[PDB]
Amino acid sequence: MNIFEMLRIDEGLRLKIYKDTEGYYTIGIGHLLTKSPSLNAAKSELDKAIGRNTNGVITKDEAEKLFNQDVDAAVRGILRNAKLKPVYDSLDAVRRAAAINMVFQMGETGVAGFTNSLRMLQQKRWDEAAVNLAKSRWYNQTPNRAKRVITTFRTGTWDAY
Ligand SMILES: CCB1C=CC=CN1
Ligand SMILES: [Cl-]
Ligand SMILES: [Cl-]
Repeated sequence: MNIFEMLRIDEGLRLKIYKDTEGYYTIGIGHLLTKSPSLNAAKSELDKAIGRNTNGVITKDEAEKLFNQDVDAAVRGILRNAKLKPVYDSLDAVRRAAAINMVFQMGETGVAGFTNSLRMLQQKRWDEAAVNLAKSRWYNQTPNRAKRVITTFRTGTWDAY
């Protein structure tokens, strides 16, 4: 298990445009296309992302290419964020994957707002952090996924996957 296999479990793989848990047009392994309600707008973002006229369908190779880019972008975003980077650097590699998972799902804006959880994580108060992380819209709207990510923060193991 690693961050790629973790997010592949949490996000699935779909090769046609679909709506994510929030109703937003998405493709591949959780590649958000747009928050616009226009499917045509989503298809335009897809063509721009892939570099060809797709009409809403991509290959698994293409999905994995966007996925690798999106994981990389999530990490690089964490490392540019003054709130997230010190907490991320304080973590072991397994909990680092949990941090990337949250940023992948929620965006660095939003995760940087988890101020009290971030402090508990930096302090390695794992059970306290896990309790605070669940007091969130994130947990309430995607509880099974949030429980897996939280268990990874709580234990530093891959037991939930
Ligand atoms: C709140 C989880 B987290 C997300 C990025 C960096 C550190 N921690
Ligand atoms: Cl791209
Ligand atoms: Cl869920």
